[PDB]
Amino acid sequence: VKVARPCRKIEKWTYLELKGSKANEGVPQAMTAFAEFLNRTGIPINPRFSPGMSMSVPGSEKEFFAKVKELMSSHQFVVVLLPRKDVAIYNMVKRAADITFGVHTVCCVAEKFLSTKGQLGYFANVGLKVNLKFGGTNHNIKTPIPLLAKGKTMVVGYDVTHPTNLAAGQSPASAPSIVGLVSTIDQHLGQWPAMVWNNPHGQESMTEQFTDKFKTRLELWRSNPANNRSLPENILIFRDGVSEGQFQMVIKDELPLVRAACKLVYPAGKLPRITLIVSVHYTVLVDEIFRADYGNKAADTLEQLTHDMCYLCPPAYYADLVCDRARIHQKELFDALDENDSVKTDDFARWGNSGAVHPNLRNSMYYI
Repeated sequence: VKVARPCRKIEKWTYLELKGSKANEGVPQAMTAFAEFLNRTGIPINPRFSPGMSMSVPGSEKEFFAKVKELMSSHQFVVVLLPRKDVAIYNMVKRAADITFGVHTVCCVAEKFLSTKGQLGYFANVGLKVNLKFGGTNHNIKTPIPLLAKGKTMVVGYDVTHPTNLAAGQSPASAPSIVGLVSTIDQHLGQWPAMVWNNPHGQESMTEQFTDKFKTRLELWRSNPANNRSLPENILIFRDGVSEGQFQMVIKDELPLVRAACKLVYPAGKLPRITLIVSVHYTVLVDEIFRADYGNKAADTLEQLTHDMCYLCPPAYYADLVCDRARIHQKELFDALDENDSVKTDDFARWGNSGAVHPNLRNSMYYI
């Protein structure tokens, strides 16, 4: 089963074998079969890999980085075989590849990759990921809701973490938080570029950054050849992570920042229609799109729309994945929170900068 839209050519790739208790055999043959399968599904990966590297996992993260630096810096892609399902090592590999060196990776447990029985299905899944990471689309929806069809609607999802420890009367709103955001860039809905960021003073920082951040999403959509310099006319927005209470906060302290970004980018009086929905069922907080166009059938048109979306819920799920990966990226912060439970706001900010995805991967689905 092929892919709807093939990713970019993958010319230079290799493998990194992290040794476990039992030694692996047949790895390069497996890498070859892997690449063959990807090609068969229409992913243009070079059948030929540059010779891979095998090593055991070093004691420190700096040693690891030092060992993988040249391999990771010189390839577009690395398939990493872990010796066992070990999230310390997974997390280290992702910090190395996503952050420090900036190269796409897939992490596969060696036993699963090398196991002949069931191998093709696993290769199918990894291949789906590879196709997305490199810009392609996997599935086509047979019947898109009129509203998505026209190619005039941008979909956005974000979630906000708040992983501080609140104590001693510390204000909740001022509490440090992390935002994860994804959005679509075309009518096809395959690609969902992400943004992450830190709010060291919470809502004060959200207020300072959100307008400009959303502004980048609008700019990303408009500069896509597919859309022909069109700003989306509609914007559907999913917010995760909020209790029924915080609904007011989202409406009052977040949605206006999006409105401001639109006011900054859009022709005067031509601002797009916006619908805000929160996931955590789904609850529509604001709708300018569905009632307008579909009257009584609005609700069902949106439930059909979000059903069409599940075809690949994605905006909210992807945003969560983005947050989780951010949590993996910012090791200094979480290590500190395991110990002291308290961290300086300046530490929050600079650890946000240090744990930012490498620019090589900036608009990519690295989190997938």
